[PDB]
Amino acid sequence: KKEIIVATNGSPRPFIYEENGELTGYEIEVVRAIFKDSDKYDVKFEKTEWSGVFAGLDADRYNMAVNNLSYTKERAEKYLYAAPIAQNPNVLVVKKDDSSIKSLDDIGGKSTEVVQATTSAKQLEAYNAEHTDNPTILNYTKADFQQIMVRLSDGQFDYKIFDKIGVETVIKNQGLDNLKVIELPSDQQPYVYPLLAQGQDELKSFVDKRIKELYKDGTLEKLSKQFFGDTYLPAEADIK
Ligand SMILES: N[C@@H](CCC(=O)N[C@@H](CS)C(=O)NCC(=O)O)C(=O)O
Repeated sequence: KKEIIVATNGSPRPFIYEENGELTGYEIEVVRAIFKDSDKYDVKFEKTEWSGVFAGLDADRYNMAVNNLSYTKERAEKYLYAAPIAQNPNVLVVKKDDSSIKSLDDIGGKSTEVVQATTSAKQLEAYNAEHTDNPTILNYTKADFQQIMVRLSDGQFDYKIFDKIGVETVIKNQGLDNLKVIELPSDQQPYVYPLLAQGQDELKSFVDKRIKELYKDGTLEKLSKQFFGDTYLPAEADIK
C-alpha cells in the first residue's frame, strides 16, 4: 500500500494531544477513521515542531497535516485544503479583574504572546500595520497554547486571542478560573481543516469523499462529542 504521512506539532487539546506516548485527539482520530481499512493507503502520524509541519509539506516530506488549521488565502496558495471537519469560534481572553480590555478595539498598548505563522499572529500583525500610532505589543513564542494561557493567568501579559474549544479546555483542565472569555466576530466560517501538500490531488479526492462518508454515518458527530463534549461540525452543505 501507499504510506501517507500526516504531520502535527501535537497541540492543541482536544484536537491533538498525546496519551501514553501516542498521538490522539479529534483530528487524529478523524484521520485514522478516513484511512481505516483502506485497500490503497496506510496512514502514519509524525510529531514535529510547528515550523516543520509546513516546511515538510513544502518539501513533500509529509502528505498531510492536522493541527487545528484555519483557512487563509496565503496558505491556500501553497497547500491544498481538504473538506472542513470542525467549526469552532474565535475568542479573546483577559483577566476577570481587568476592565480595560472589553473587545478587540482595546488591545492598543496591551501585550500578548503569539506563535509565528498562526492566523491570530497574522491578524494582529495586520492590526499593527493599521494602528501604527498605538500598536498592540506582540511577543512571539514557540511555547504551546496551554503554556501561553498559564502565563496569561500568571500575569505575564494582558490578553490572548484563540478559539472557544481550545480556551475552554485549558481553563477547565488547568483550573484557570481568573480568566474571562469574550466572544469575537468572524468574517469567514471558523472551520478547521486537514491540509495536504500541493500535488496531492488524488489524495484530496479520497480524503474529501471519506470526510463526507464519516459525516453521514455519524462518526464525525460521535468523535466530536467524545473529544469536545458536544457537536461542533460545519453545516452539511459546507462539508466539501
Ligand atoms: N487555527 C489557528 C491556530 C492553529 C493552532 O492551534 N496551532 C497550535 C500549534 S502552533 C497552537 O497550539 N497554537 C497556539 C497559539 O496559536 O497560541 C491557525 O490555523 O493558525
